[PDB]
Amino acid sequence: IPVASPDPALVNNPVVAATEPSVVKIRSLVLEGTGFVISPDRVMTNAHVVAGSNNVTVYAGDKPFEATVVSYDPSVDVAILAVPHLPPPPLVFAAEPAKTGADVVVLGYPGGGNFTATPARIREAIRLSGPDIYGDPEPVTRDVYTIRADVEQGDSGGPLIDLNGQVLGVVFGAAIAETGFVLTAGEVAGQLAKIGA
Amino acid sequence: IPVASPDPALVNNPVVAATEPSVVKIRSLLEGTGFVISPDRVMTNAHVVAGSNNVTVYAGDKPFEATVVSYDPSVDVAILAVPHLPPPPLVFAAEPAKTGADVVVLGYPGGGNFTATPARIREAIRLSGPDIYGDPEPVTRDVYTIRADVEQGDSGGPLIDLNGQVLGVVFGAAIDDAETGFVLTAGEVAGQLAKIGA
Repeated sequence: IPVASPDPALVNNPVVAATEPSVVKIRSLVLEGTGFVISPDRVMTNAHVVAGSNNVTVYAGDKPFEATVVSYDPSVDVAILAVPHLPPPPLVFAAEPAKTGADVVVLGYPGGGNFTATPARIREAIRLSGPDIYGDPEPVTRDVYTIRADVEQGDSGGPLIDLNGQVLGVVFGAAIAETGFVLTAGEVAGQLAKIGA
Repeated sequence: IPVASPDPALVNNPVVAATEPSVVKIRSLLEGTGFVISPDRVMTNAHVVAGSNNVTVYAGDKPFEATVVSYDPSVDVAILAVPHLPPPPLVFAAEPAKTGADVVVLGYPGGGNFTATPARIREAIRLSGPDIYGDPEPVTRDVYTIRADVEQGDSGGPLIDLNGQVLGVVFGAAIDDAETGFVLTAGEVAGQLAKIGA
């Protein structure tokens, strides 16, 4: 779905500074990604960043914190880390769906470098379906937002936020088109239940 | 693309009887199908056997201990080593299959008995998905789409042509389109194996 290009000024939106401390860098095994605080001392990230690792570090404002995988399943895109002594507060998920054309922001760590807010716009909420690959862990079907944005693998596990600073979903991929894929809040809810989070 | 319904008579084609001994049931600690590609070597679906330390291959309705010897999370097929496995290798077809061609899926639906599932080639296509971050599997694959009553138990099984040669490896089904299977082409399989030095 064609939407207007994202608003470049979003990088300087006050929501970015307000949300930034709760968006953290993840280093595993070396696999790199983004996560965010979802409750005190608990970080959500992409399962593929931490899969099978007993050696995960979370970085919040340039300082390392030991992390332990506490909720994980190969059939699920998201994972939860326990992070003792993690100062930043949790982010809160938005109750209702984002709307077509809405200004939104991807927050994360492109290239494993510094924090960057990536301006974005909601294209559409869709049912993303693939072929049933026999025995393949990945879900066959996911509720996602397609967003107009130039996302990068370093943003994986990072939140898509609305302008209120609430979390609309989790970045997990990109079209093979200036189009990112984001798990919806409802999709995340269902996945969390699966892993006992 | 739409093709005629598969020929039910294919179940009775002698080439099924001739190739059957070389098509094996796989149990791993998941169930699937495999086939002999060289003496004591069985090709199957990577997902049936991924990370598994306990794999049994059944050939004469007789169990054989198997081990995953070629595997990578980025590759859809795996090779099993199976000491003292009697049946001979199936041979891969040198030529691609055409639209409308009579073909047969050989495998073990539901982890039960050997069944030949009549099939027909729809098309050779590129199967593409989104770039799922951190997912090691191929974003694109050369496959045949086929018309057939496939089932997850068939995974890792050969799609054979009327010469009893292997066109590809059964690896999935369509969710929206009924009676539609996906089969990794011979070239796709060779290419993936080469990537991991197998």
